[PDB]
Amino acid sequence: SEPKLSKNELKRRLKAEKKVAEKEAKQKELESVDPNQYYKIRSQAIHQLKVNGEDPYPHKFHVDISLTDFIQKYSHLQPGDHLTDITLKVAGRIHAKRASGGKLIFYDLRGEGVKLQVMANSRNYKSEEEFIHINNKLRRGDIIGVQGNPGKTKKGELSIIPYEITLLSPCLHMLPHLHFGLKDKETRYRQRYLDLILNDFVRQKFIIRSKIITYIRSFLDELGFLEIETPMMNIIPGGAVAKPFITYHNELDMNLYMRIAPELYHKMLVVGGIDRVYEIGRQFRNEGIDLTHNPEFTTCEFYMAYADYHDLMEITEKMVSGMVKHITGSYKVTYHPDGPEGQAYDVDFTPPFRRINMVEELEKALGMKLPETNLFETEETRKILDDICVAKAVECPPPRTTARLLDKLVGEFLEVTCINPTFICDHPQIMSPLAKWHRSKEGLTERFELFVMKKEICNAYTELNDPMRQRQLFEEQAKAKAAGDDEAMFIDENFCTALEYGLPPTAGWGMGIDRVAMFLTDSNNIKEVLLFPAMKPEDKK
Amino acid sequence: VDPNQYYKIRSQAIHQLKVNGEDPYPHKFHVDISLTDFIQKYSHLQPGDHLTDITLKVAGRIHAKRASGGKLIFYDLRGEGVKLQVMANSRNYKSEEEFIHINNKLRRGDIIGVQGNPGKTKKGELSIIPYEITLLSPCLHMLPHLHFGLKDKETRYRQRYLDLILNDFVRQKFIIRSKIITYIRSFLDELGFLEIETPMMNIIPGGAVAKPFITYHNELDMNLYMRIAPELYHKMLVVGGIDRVYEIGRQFRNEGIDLTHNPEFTTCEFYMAYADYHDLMEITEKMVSGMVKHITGSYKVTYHPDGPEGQAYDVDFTPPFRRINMVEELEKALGMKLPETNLFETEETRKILDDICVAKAVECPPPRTTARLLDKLVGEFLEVTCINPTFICDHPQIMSPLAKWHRSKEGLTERFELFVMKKEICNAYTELNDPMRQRQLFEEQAKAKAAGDDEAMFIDENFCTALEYGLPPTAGWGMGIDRVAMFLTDSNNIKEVLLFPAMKPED
Amino acid sequence: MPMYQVKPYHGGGAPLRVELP
Amino acid sequence: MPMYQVKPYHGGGAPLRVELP
RNA sequence: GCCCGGAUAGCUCAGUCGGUAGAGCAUCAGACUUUUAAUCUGAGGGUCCAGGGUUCAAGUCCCUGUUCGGGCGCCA
Ligand SMILES: Nc1ncnc2c1ncn2[C@@H]1O[C@H](COP(=O)(O)O)[C@@H](O)[C@H]1O
Ligand SMILES: Nc1ncnc2c1ncn2[C@@H]1O[C@H](COP(=O)(O)O)[C@@H](O)[C@H]1O
Ligand SMILES: N[C@@H](CCCC[NH3+])C(=O)O
Ligand SMILES: N[C@@H](CCCC[NH3+])C(=O)O
Ligand SMILES: [Mg+2]
Ligand SMILES: [Mg+2]
Ligand code: NA
Ligand code: NA
Repeated sequence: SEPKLSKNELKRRLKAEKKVAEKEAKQKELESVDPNQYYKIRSQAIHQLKVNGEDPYPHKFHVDISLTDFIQKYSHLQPGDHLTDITLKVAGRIHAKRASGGKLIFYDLRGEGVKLQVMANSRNYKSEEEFIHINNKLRRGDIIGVQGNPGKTKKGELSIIPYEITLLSPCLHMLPHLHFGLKDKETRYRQRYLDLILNDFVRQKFIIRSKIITYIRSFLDELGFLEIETPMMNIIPGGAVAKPFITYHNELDMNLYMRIAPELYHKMLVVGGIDRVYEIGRQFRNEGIDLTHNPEFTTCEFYMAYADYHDLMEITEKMVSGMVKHITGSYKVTYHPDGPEGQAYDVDFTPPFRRINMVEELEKALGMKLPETNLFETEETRKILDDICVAKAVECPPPRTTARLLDKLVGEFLEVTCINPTFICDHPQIMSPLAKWHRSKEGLTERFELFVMKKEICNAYTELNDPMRQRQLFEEQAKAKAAGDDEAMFIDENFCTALEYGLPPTAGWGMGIDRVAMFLTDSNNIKEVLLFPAMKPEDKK
Repeated sequence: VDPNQYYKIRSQAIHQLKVNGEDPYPHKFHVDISLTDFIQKYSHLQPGDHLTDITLKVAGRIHAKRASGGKLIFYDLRGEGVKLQVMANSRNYKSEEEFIHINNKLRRGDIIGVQGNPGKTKKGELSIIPYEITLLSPCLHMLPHLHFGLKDKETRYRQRYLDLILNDFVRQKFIIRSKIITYIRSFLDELGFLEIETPMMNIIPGGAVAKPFITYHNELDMNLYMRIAPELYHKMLVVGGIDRVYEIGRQFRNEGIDLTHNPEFTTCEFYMAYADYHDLMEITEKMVSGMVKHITGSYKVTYHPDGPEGQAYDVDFTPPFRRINMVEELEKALGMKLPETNLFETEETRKILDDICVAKAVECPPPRTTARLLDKLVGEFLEVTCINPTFICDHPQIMSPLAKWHRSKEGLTERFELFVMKKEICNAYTELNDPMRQRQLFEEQAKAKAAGDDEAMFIDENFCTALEYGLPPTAGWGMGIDRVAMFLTDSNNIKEVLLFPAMKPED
Repeated sequence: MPMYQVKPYHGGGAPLRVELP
Repeated sequence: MPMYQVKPYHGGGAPLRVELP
């Protein structure tokens, strides 16, 4: 092979040689697999069980009662009780095996989030020899089914005294002890099943997320909202700045672009004659990943005809307050943005949220008088904004446009104070298209953003139903995006036609499910609420 | 006249309205009552009364502008699928010059708001005599003719908003689809299941037999395959400890687009622990029959596989569904005896199947493997007589690489398929929890993929590693919720039950 | 401001009595 | 034969009597 | 893209100034018929993230990657 190999290889070789030499010189100075290879030993034991007729994978086990119902029903037993006239069948995973004797063993069946003891005594078993056989077969982590009578140990521990234990599914890997558990983030994310097995709060987090999604659906349906399914791929890239997920279709011999937002289809449906629509689904944005961003994410978006953002500002209040009260049981939650050892914030979700106007509050905070709302589009405003950003030690990467500088100032000043849920309303028209202009104050739009714990969770604005202005903004977007080529594919010509056919005054709303889940589960990472976060594979040999 | 001329003239008129301070896009119009509630509450009125003490505000799209002189104009407002009449009279209107002004700017298709008093005409038609009509959103395009509404299938599918505006049954179809999904969710939630969400981008595609979509992740230089089935993640979750899980979601397939197949389609997959396919066979009966009874109002439905002018089939959804076996019924239909089920992974059985397909004129493009030949034979002989819902169970393991082996019959699996109207809607089996047999099956699929049969399932190390941690005896079930909508809404086309179906681009 | 009331499509008061097997 | 009863996660006693706007 | 860190037995973690990596748990064998994180006796283990180098000698030092925890960005 390699001449003189590598000093390393050479080095590695000797140690081995030294290792085996010392090993033989020691053991013989005085085939069994080493105990650390639990997988091989367990696999060979299972294979031997298969060959001699004791197949460890039964097709069907009839469960009479769940563990939670068992605990609820038989928690009233006194110590030493034994209901010899009641027979029940339960099932679960073994988490402990305390052998107090040759004929008395204790198992800890953990399932459904609860624990039930199993005190196996050969005196109560059907016979001694099968008791020994089954207790020799069983290991920790094995899924087993237990048929027996309820009882309570002299200590006062509820348990099921088994008449017959059947192995349902053996475990071929070492199962970590619950006292240390699983604490490595990479291991927890790569093996979510092990995370659920060893950690109990993960199951509660996902139950909470499911409860969140159910509540929203129920509320909207009672209001009279219809659930819809819009396409997830389109043949048009669109004019959005967010980078899409490209895909190829061999039959159409073309590329298909993943959905960024279902807004256009919802508005077309409202044009069709469905006044109130909603959809909870996935959005795919080919962008960066951090604690509060994921490339694919679940959002709930609804559209309501004959409404403005003022009505949405009350509907959102009712939604959020009712959901928090229904799930957490109160209006005040505790959030740890930095972790269980960092500072804890008390977030109050009382019905009437705080409402602030961006321009006035920014003037109050920044300390000076920004230009009038009609003069933001002038380069003078851009210049004075740049001067203020430099003076206030705020950094904005280029380009230093008015929209980006204003967003940076808002994030730096108006956003460190949004601990409790707060509405920020009346954005400048430049920072936001697709929102109807403000009916009273010129130069502002008709949107609002709900911020909880300095993070945006909701986003709603009066939909622009003017075909001419919408077409102008779409063409400006396409001009900026295309940089040559043809805007033909950066302009939706069917949405414009629908708008020309006529859209009623509508209000659109959209909420991030994941972020709400993190806020209601005390999780500072979005991956804590995703069941299977995307992890690049670990190179292996 | 010319639609282009109409559009140009209406655009000019609306621009003139804008520049004159008569904004045709008001920010807010406070609607007080819905059209359905208006019809329900004031249908008791006598033919000719006029309740002048009640003033309500409604809104909707004008469907007809009939003129009966210079002082009386009838409008046909259409809202939530109902009809209302607006008899604008100069006397009741706020002002005469304003009556003329508003009547010279409104045309059919416009979204308008009407504030007025309920009443009835001498002909006994419920109406709202307006006190003030407000134009909310003009319609710049000429709507199709009243007697020549949208009938071209391509136009209806490409422009769904026009279909909703002109055709009323489309809204009912989509309402029924929503009802189907809500019923499934309620059934599974009350059973004790937990709704989950599984990744739509998978490093390795798996869970079904299909051609995947390939995308490129930006933060992750690795490419990602779109979801074809959430099966391998549901099983991992059941390994985790959640005994009953379910998910209604979108699956993607890179196959051809036709009148029955779409690139993205909605399916429901629930997974039960400590269950077998014999329990799912009862649960599916209960839930399908209950859904049919709850939506249609009865157990018997009528389906037209080739349009309303074709033959009508009466499908009965009595809770108990017929049950048949693939091998036995296939032998009975073929009038012969197939080789023993324990010799199905061999070559002579493949030769026998090929000879039978050739003799019976069954068509199967290459590769002519045993699984594909069996599928073609079953489709040609078994599913063509399953009008009423029927269970076809005990499939060979060559046709199911993720189903557990049958208890008593060798070479078969513990699975079943629900066939209604000669089409499959459901697919369920007892999950395979043995890591060694699952690895052997995965290995066999790779052999095939290597030489042709690219549709063969891919290999996954993570799923096998999870199986090595102990998967309880479980049963999985999956229903394609597009065909259920087609059968319940009486539509022989997937595009009918899809809001925006994928269409071939037009020149 | 309370939006007009439209009636829920998917019935109401638990219209579907799902028959759990 | 009907599978053992598992309590619904989302209350199960029609807890979602939502207070609507 | 840029910056700052981490990677040691299945799990939870030590390892000094380079001189043969070692604790608890888990696993293996054996006791003990009321234990709960059982206890007691005895035993084995890791390419210390992977590759290359410096050194008489590398977990320990230098240099490549790999995969990750964060912070900037990006998501108008
Ligand atoms: N990359 C992302 N990852 C996760 N959630 C997001 C992401 N982008 C936006 N959201 C959330 O989704 C909501 C609606 O999305 P948007 O239409 O972008 O405003 C926002 O208010 C956020 O809470
Ligand atoms: N291209 C497709 N478009 C729509 N539905 C499909 C498509 N491919 C498969 N299905 C559905 O999925 C089932 C058949 O494939 P499978 O899910 O593998 O059993 C049926 O319920 C079909 O309706
Ligand atoms: N994608 C939109 C949905 C809500 C507003 C509807 N136009 C957003 O969150 O900004
Ligand atoms: N995922 C399968 C059905 C699931 C059956 C139980 N695992 C399919 O789409 O065909
Ligand atoms: Mg590094
Ligand atoms: Mg021992
Ligand atoms: Na470790
Ligand atoms: Na040791």
